[PDB]
Amino acid sequence: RKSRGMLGLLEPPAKELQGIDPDETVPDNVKTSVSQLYRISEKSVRKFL
Amino acid sequence: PDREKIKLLTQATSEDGTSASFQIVEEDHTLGNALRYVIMKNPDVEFCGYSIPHPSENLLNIRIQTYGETTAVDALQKGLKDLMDLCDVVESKFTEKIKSM
Amino acid sequence: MSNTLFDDIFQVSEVDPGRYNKVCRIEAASTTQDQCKLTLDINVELFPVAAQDSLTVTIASSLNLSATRSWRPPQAGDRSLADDYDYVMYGTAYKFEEVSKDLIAVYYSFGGLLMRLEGNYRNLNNLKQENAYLLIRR
Amino acid sequence: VSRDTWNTKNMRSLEPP
Repeated sequence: RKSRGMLGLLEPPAKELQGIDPDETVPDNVKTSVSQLYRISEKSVRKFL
Repeated sequence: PDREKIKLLTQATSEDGTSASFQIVEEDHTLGNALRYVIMKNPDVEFCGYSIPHPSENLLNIRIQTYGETTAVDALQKGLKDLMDLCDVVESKFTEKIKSM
Repeated sequence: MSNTLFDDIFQVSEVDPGRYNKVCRIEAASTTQDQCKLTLDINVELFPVAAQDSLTVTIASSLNLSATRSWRPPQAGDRSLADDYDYVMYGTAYKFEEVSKDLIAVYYSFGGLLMRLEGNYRNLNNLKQENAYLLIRR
Repeated sequence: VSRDTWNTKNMRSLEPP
């Protein structure tokens, strides 16, 4: 995510605008590229655990 | 009326036909392969294949899966009739050639 | 029209059969896309490929643009794609990997015939779904 | 040779025992 310039949210965020999604400024291109490369769903993590 | 020769295998049969296994006793690769070829020449049939489950048993399970056009039983009947017609063609050609020589 | 996910013309560099008699692993580089490379396993008794020949390679979903669950061929007189292509395979994209910044590789298995496609900007076209036809014409 | 025997001879042995 950070190699694509956008934020790599490894740590949880803590600010006033922490509610808003940090992928809004990304222009729909590197979002779908990142989802193409790694797409880890919550269902997948829960199934693995 | 031979009620033991050919048997529909109900466990290996789909709802509303189109897929069935038939158990045929006292038959082997001879009929199995020719019948399978003829049935496979049916455009509605999508799966034909036989197996002799064990050599110690004079038995043959032939599997037919079709599309929705016809049933597996109808495919088997058409295949048997087409096998007969093929055998008639071969017999007629062989007889005329033997007579001519 | 809207069912093609990728389309490019490739110049074949290498065709090596490695201990095979009907499958070759061709290497082809794109034309006007200097970053796009292609490695593809091809049945060469159905589609023979020679070194340095032009291949128009297309990746598409929905080639034809019951609950029988068994694949049925389309009707003989069906106005579908692959009428203008000499060689068509059906496979699945099972891996997307990054080879560098702004450069990814996509891996397809066509029943074991592997294709590795490399490029940069395809993120809204190539996905990890079963629906993937490979269409090659000389 | 070249003469049919199947036509003139009824095949009894081909019946299922």
